Amino acid sequence: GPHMATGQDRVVALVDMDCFFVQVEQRQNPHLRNKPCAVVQYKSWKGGGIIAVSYEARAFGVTRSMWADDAKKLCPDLLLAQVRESRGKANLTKYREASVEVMEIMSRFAVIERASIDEAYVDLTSAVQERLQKLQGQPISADLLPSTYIEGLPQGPTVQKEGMRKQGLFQWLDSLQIDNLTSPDLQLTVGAVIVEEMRAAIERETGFQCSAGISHNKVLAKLACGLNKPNRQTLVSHGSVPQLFSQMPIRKIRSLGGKLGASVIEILGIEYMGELTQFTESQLQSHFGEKNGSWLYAMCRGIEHDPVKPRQLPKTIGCSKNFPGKTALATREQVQWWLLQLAQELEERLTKDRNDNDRVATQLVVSIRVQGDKRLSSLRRCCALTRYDAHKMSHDAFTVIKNCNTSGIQTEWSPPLTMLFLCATKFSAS
DNA sequence: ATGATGACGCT
DNA sequence: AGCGTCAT
Ligand SMILES: Nc1ccn([C@H]2C[C@H](O)[C@@H](COP(=O)(O)NP(=O)(O)OP(=O)(O)O)O2)c(=O)n1
Ligand SMILES: [Mg+2]
Ligand SMILES: [Mg+2]
Repeated sequence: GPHMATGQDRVVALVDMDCFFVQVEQRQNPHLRNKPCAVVQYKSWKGGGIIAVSYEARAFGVTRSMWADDAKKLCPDLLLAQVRESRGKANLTKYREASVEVMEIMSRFAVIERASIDEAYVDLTSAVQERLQKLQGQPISADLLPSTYIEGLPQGPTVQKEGMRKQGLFQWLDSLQIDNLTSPDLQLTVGAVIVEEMRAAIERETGFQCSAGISHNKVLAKLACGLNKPNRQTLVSHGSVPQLFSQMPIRKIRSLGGKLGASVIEILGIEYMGELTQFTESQLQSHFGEKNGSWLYAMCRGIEHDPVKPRQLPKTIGCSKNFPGKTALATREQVQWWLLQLAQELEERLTKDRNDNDRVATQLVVSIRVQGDKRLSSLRRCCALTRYDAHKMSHDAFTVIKNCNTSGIQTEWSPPLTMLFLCATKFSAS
């Protein structure tokens, strides 16, 4: 009882932009606003590959990874914006710059952890402490939570969505203990007030809408965020966890969407996260390892300790291109020309990064894929990154990979290359 | 023939 | 170091 920790020590939010690359293109081009529309890369192969989809287009069944020619069969009026192409490859600069707009606004509120191009975790524990003291001891109005859902409410003894949202919010607020500055539910509620402010600032200052989750840890905040996307935020309290997890497929929890989650399901013969509570910690560690077993034992009870790391900037800067099917690179000079294209984009990004962020990368990682292999990378080699010079980086990358060539000729490359990747890593202050 | 990314764990 | 998992 008195000594069982409940994982309620922190307030953590996750903010995730709604259909992010689409909103970037819709801000730029008002003709795309409030329309079914998608962002595509490489127009020549089947209209291009879809990498982002507006909610109007999702209603027709358009998804990521669809070819645009195929998406047009579901949604004949679908509008498209194409990713910029530079040096024969997709160039994601516009979306990285738009990401920086959002991450700089979030950082005014709390130190962030950049988790992807369009999301960040926030540890609001300290901001909440300070807002609680400024708040005297006065009630939190529903008006301060105009886009907040309380997961699991309403419950107990309306037929539209907004009606239900408010009924649940009313039940929550009506039962809150405001005189107790250490109540975790009160802390989450104040965290949600702050996230409303944060989301209003992002939309005001950028034009972009987003969703968010507010809970006691990263996994629950991430799960919470997706429950009422788009343009809404969701509070998942500790008390909401048993019911929420009772029908929650294991693969929906972050880090369990792959082979480990499949093995949890297969080895234990279960489907839902809540069902994990019936195993001892030792039993879970016996199947999945010490670290995973302890993580699962705590996570299925809503408890997780992974900190919000103070990191706003990516740790690596990389440039990648595939060469699928018949386009696989088969000669030495093809290989050199494309390494050079990659290296030129990398230099551009590295130089900008050194001026903006006062650091330099010191290691260059070169990765390739061979036709016939199975995996994301076939082979990775590093060397020193001592100069931001594209001809030197590309010459160096060739040097460290040039013996992967099984060909007995000089001018040919075998087995042909289906992917090249350059990645700058190991940053030092500058 | 989705692709272009990016963090982090195991060894 | 170099490989693999998981993720957007
Ligand atoms: N596999 C993926 C997933 C996302 N992305 C890019 C495009 C997306 O707009 C952006 C953010 O990914 P996301 O958060 O998973 N989805 P998106 O923001 O488009 O829509 P929501 O479902 O979050 O509203 O990363 C990508 O290029 N490849
Ligand atoms: Mg998003
Ligand atoms: Mg995201």
